[PDB]
Amino acid sequence: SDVGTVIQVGDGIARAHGLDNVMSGELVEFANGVMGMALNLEENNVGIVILGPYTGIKEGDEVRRTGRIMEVPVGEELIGRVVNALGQPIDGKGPINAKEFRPVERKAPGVVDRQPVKEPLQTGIKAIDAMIPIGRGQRELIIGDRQTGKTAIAIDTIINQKGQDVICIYVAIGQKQSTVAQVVKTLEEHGAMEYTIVVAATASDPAALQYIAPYAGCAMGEYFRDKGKHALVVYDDLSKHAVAYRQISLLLRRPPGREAYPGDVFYLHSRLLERAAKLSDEKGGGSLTALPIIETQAGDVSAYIPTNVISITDGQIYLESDLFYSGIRPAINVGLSVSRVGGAAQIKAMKQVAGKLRLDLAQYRELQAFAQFASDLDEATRAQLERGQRMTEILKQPQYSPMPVEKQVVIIYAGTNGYLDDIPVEKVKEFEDGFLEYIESKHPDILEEIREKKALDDELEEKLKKAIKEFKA
Amino acid sequence: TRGRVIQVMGPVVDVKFENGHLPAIYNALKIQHKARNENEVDIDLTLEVALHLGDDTVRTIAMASTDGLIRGMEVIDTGAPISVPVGPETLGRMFDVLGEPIDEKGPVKAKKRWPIHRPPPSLSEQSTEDEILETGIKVIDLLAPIPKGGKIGLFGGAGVGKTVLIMELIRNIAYEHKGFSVFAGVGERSREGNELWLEMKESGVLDNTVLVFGQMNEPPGARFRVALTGLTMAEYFRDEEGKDVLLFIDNIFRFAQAGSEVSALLGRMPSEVGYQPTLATEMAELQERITSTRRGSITSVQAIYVPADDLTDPAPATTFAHLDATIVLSRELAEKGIYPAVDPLQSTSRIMDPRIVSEEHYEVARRVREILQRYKDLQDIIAILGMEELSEEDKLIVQRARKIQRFLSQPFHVAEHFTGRPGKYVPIEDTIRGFKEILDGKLDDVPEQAFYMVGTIEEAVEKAKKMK
Amino acid sequence: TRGRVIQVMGPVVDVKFENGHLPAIYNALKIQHKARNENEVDIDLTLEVALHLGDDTVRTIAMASTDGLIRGMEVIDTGAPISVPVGPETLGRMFDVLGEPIDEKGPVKAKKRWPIHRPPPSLSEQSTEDEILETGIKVIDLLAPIPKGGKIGLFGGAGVGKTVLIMELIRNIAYEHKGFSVFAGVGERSREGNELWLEMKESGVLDNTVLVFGQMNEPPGARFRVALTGLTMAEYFRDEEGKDVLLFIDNIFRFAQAGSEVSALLGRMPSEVGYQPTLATEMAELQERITSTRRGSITSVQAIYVPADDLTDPAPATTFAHLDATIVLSRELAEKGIYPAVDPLQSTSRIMDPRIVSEEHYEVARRVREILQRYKDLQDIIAILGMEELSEEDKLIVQRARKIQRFLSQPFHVAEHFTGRPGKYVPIEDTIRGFKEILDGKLDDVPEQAFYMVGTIEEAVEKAKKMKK
Ligand SMILES: Nc1ncnc2c1ncn2[C@@H]1O[C@H](COP(=O)(O)OP(=O)(O)OP(=O)(O)O)[C@@H](O)[C@H]1O
Ligand SMILES: Nc1ncnc2c1ncn2[C@@H]1O[C@H](COP(=O)(O)OP(=O)(O)O)[C@@H](O)[C@H]1O
Ligand SMILES: Nc1ncnc2c1ncn2[C@@H]1O[C@H](COP(=O)(O)OP(=O)(O)O)[C@@H](O)[C@H]1O
Ligand SMILES: [Mg+2]
Ligand SMILES: [Mg+2]
Ligand SMILES: [Mg+2]
Repeated sequence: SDVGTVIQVGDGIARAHGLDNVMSGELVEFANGVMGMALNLEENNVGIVILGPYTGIKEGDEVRRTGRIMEVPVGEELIGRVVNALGQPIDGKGPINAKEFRPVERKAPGVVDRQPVKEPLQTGIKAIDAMIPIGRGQRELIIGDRQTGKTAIAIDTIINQKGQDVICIYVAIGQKQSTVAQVVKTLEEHGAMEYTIVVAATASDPAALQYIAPYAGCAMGEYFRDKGKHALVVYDDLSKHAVAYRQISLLLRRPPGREAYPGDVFYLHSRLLERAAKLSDEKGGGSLTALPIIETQAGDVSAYIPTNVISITDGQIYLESDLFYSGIRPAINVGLSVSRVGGAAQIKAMKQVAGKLRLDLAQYRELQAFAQFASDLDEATRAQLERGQRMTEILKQPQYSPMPVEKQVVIIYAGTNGYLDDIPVEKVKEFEDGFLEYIESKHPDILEEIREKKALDDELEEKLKKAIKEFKA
Repeated sequence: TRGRVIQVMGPVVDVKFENGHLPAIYNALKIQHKARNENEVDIDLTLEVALHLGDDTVRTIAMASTDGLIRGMEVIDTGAPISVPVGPETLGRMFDVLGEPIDEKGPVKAKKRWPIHRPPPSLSEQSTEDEILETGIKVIDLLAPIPKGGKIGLFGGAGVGKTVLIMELIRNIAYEHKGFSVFAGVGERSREGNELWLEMKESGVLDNTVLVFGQMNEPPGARFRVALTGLTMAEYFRDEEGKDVLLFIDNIFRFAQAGSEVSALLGRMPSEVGYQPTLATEMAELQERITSTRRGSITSVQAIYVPADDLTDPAPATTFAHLDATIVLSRELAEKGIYPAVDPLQSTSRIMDPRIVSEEHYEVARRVREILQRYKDLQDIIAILGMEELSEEDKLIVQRARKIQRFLSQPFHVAEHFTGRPGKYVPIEDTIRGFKEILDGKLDDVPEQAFYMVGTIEEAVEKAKKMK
Repeated sequence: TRGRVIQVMGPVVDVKFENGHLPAIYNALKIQHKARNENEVDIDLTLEVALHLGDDTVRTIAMASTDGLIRGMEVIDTGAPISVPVGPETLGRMFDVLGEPIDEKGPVKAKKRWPIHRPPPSLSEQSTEDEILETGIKVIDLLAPIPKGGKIGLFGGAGVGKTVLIMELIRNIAYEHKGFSVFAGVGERSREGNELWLEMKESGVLDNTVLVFGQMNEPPGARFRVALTGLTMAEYFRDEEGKDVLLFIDNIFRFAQAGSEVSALLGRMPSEVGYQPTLATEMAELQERITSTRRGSITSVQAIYVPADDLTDPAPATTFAHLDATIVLSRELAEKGIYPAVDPLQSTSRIMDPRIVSEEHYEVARRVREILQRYKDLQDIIAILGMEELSEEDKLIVQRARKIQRFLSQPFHVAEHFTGRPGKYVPIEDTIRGFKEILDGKLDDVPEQAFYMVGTIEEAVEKAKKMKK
């Protein structure tokens, strides 16, 4: 028969007899009306994971197979709204009239279905866009300790997509209802909700929903990619998603491994993150880029889930608790962070100036190990120290302050060619804003040419026009 | 509907029932038995249903000692979870985990009883208020301002000062707001709990306060459910009366350990450092209910014990995600005599933004955190090379950081037995003015010893005069 | 004969066979089911037998997703391990772990299929004729020569240059050695398989190369058996065609992590830092089958990820035992613009003896490691005290080390698009002659900038003039 009955009930897990023809991953319905997924198939029982309040289910209750895989609604109708892990509305603004539904579990695009990533995904952040570039189909990891600025980089990146054809999907996993509501008001304040979808599995929600959340957010991002548009997907913390899976697997009695996690956990995140890709022209040229986030305990990057996800991504941004209290505010470790796509992702103008910045910083990192004494260091060593201190300052940026790519180019160009070298270290931050206001207010042709050609080659005027500012301000 | 005890294993008891008459999860059961002969003992015990096992059997957690239980004893089903009295009749009373009164005052006779397990507020009921609660404590008011309606967490090992810091906050905040107050005391000391009750009973503040205790010496069933009894009483004033309330909890770590002690006996597989697989879910069932809504507000001060001084431990680690402000207490500061011993580089709050606090406050806090980090980065160089080898800038940075770390110290009113000084209250204006005056170098010609144990900057200057 | 599915738990499946006989260990099983009604899904799955359990039952590791499986589904025994196509028809084709073609070009139609699990060559079939395989890469051919029939390992962190160095080596063998190459993408990122396939399809190198990938998103059983598929295809060219072939394996770290995940799934007790108890046995089953025999030779280039800069981790540590030569790539050289970014002081090989390579080769490589080490012992003094305080001998030693450090840099053909530099191949005679002329102090009145990215030393000498100096 297709009818089963409950034989044990615990913390979101139930076990049942019968259900002989159920399939792995199928949805099952309890007599109370609540739903669950058939995860383990045994000789005489089925292990079911509950998708709601379990306190109403008792031993001897009837359970029925639905014959359906887990699916979520998709389309243009989800834009500027907040939904749970099953796509149901929680913003209080009424029903969602989506015309199509997609399973949360689908295969990633093949090797021949792809094309190399050649176009930039501007974050508006001078340390990322110059030294750790992101392309429009790349997976970049944001990693560091608690309270170091991890969500701020993801939110500033979503806010910068206003004048660009990118749909943004923000997936909150294991977050407090109060921080979700605080982030949603920040997105409305900056107008980012005109192109943003928010998916949220709260800390109060069962582990099964916190497990389904990244896959649902990914399915919504895929719809735009399959139709030739661009999409960005953020996972607020993959560490809480791994913890949610550890809970279900231990309660289902699957054998543990490293750091108590199930052996299956690499396949969990790799089956997710490989769905972010840039398609070939025969498939439509569409794209989906991902920004997963991970939290490290006391700086331990060598831990199981961190090393696992570091090996899956195409680059990593490292955040230091040390830089953050020292007054380097975005707090990015530029000498450790890396992107493979660097160069290919950037525009011709940005790449040129990124190069000199890279050599200057590399040399400064070599010299700073013994920078403890400076009155004794040779004057030549001082040139290396002074330049490095100034390039560090240009990278400092206030939260919610994305700088446009032409301006990032114009300022890195000035620091790398020594035009900011003569300015005093404390005065550099002031000089940066004043120079950008001067270039935009009078002779705006420099900013207009860089937007159109994207390749510079017109520097004689930029030099002469800069000397008129430095003459008295 | 009745059943019988089948097994007894410390805090855990297994019970078997009649065909299809099984109790639901979280449901309360009662054991009332009188000794039939001199070999038995009288028992009055309450059990909570934890899980269904098959063979008409249920596994449960006992709320009091299981000593004297015998296999085959009759058990009765109450038909609902642990239910506790709610309403204005509960103000000025002391309670047990089961909501029964500890004080000799008589029966409460409240109009309604609420179940200990309730769903939290939905996303549309949440609030986004950004209002500063002034504490009068010079380190919290600068580096980690407390948001009204938010959660503030005190993290520390054994004997660093968590209880002395909670009791100074109780004294300073409950003085001027005159709202309803609740204290849970989940791991609170009976001696301190007695000192608190006597002061509140003589000062009249008890008439607006609810107390629940649940001492260290109790079994894990009581240490596990007691935080929810105090919270269920504080929720009534927010939901049905629309009031603004203070909820104090001396220890939420004990709530986590009580779940750990229980987990092995329930039949669960252990996780990292022996903890339960459900640790983050259990902490969220408690912490998601402690929020401000469109009806009223709950502000909460909580203390978290850090075992073996390791913040990477699953219990303290799981808790940080839920707090709006986090205060970490360091042994290195306590062993050096600097109290309250709050670590300036690890303490933070949600409210520390240029959009929520003044430009002068933001700039002073920035300059304090930076000078202390620069001083922390130099204690190795000062150990390897003589202090006469450091540059003039680093030399001044050390002297200013030395003055600042002790100007962060303050004598509390609740600590007069330990500090030997009267006790002081400092307003935000004098904290900002004080640190700015040291950072700007106006006080370079003043000894470091003059900044220790003084409430305000004018005091530091007369403390310098009291010494030629 | 025919068996039935009994349990399903993630990538692990249990099967009962009853009548006839049970399959052998490592034997391949097939599931082919058509939906009987609209509530079911069609399934095409391959399983590998791992252990016998009793009650006419066997435990297996799935090669693809187990979603949609049902208890009681019929299972078929193929009577042998996973079998893959072999022969010249496999050249210029992309493959899956099961040997099925990924590319839309059609069926491969090969004449024979070989099993993935075969015994290695015996002590009698071992050859001892050591010699050198010329790569045309100026750092490897001098400091860490590659033995024919030997194994070379590339160690480093993320973004150092391991895959680009592997892609340039594949090109050079197809250019002058005219040999057949195999690349095994063990746990390959699908973004990188696309870039390898495009470089080889446009440069023409693909017609002489075999690509085996699978995907990093496939279950652990597939990520574990894929390196054996590339090797079983490389064995046919040595044994049945008598050729000398090069096998490239990108990141055996993913191979080690995949055996760990399979052992944890099967229920084995974790060993040191949570790896499988069988790590050394499993690594060796792959490394031993790669050897020079009396029929021909298989040589191999392997990349190894060093997690958190720790070379003491079980995965890198078990690999070092089977390496004739070692290359360590330093992130500090990569960010300073020096490519291929190989550390001259940590790279070594076993064949670096006067009895296997020329006296002039041995003497130059010794003088290079020595002058570099001497310069490393002085860079503290050069920074704290004025360079005007260094003696005449040490001053010249520093300048020569400075020219030699950049002379190790070389522009690659596969990397011409990034920088626009044409690409160079340098023969062993010119690498030895180049470093000898710098070490002997003949070429001193030439600026350091002339030795960066140039190929042979005559090209550095003309470049000095091109820079008007
Ligand atoms: N560039 C910046 N300039 C100034 N302050 C910043 C900057 N970036 C982040 N902050 C501040 O840092 C604090 C923490 O930021 P955020 O919440 O994004 O960090 P997080 O690492 O994601 O924290 P959590 O782990 O709790 O989620 C906030 O007060 C934020 O305003
Ligand atoms: N603010 C303070 N002023 C003076 N002494 C303090 C202060 N805070 C802590 N102490 C001292 O240290 C101990 C703190 O005890 P308590 O607050 O209960 O520690 P904890 O709860 O962290 O275990 C007391 O003995 C007290 O004398
Ligand atoms: N020879 C080179 N010349 C210039 N850039 C290079 C060169 N080799 C590597 N790179 C740069 O560094 C990246 C190396 O990435 P990858 O090959 O994946 O490194 P790895 O596997 O060691 O982590 C390239 O994508 C390119 O940006
Ligand atoms: Mg966050
Ligand atoms: Mg205390
Ligand atoms: Mg790599």
